[PDB]
Amino acid sequence: ETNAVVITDLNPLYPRDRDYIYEGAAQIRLIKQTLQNTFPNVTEPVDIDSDTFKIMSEKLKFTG
Amino acid sequence: ETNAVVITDLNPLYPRDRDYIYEGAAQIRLIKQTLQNTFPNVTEPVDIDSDTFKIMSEKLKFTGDAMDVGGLMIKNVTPGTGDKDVVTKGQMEA
Amino acid sequence: SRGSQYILTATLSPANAPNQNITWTSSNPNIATVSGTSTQGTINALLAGF
Amino acid sequence: AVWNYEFDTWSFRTIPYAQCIGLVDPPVLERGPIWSDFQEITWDDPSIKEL
Repeated sequence: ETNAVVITDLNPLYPRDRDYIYEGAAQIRLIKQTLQNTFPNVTEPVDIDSDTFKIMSEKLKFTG
Repeated sequence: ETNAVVITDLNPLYPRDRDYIYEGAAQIRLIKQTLQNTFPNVTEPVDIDSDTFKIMSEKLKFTGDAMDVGGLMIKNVTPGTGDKDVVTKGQMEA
Repeated sequence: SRGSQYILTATLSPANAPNQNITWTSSNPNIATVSGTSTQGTINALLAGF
Repeated sequence: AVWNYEFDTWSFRTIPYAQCIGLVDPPVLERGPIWSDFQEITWDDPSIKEL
């Protein structure tokens, strides 16, 4: 039943709020570990410039 | 508590340090669903990129002209550009 | 607030009641819906409107 | 004066002026609480901090 084991992919409805309090700082540590593992190098990733992905949506089609 | 599902949607100070504690679960769930929907394709390894780690956070610009021309090597495979030797041989042969 | 759903309790006057059952009602259930027993679990949909 | 009957060692300590003593389950806030129970409690520690 212990649902505080997740890595690289989480579940919002697993906490099932009507549950004991051990769910908490445990989930916070899990979120922190996941964020650190996904990108353990972060200073200022501002490579968007006000949602440029919309007009620059050409990354998936490197032919044209 | 906000009713949004995306990033930059709720003031981190919205709890006020005075709101009731029963909202913590709804905040954690909101954060988790936001992290999931903002990167639904992250399933392969962490694949750290960090935007080149050095300078590309500001130099990577594309508004009216592209920059950072690629420094690829010769393309003997998948014949693309007109490599100098090939075109010279073709011209001298005719 | 938005999304938050607070649970309400209804303690009957007598300490016990046999064959008792509650069917919670609220005009225009499109705003929220509740049913079951003394435990309500009110759900909120909008950010305004009493 | 506390004595461990598993390793036969003596030790002492202090108690908060005990007229009696006993074992019992703790309050609901310490018997295992639930997120959807603090509907009236907030982060302003209303007389409860040692949680």
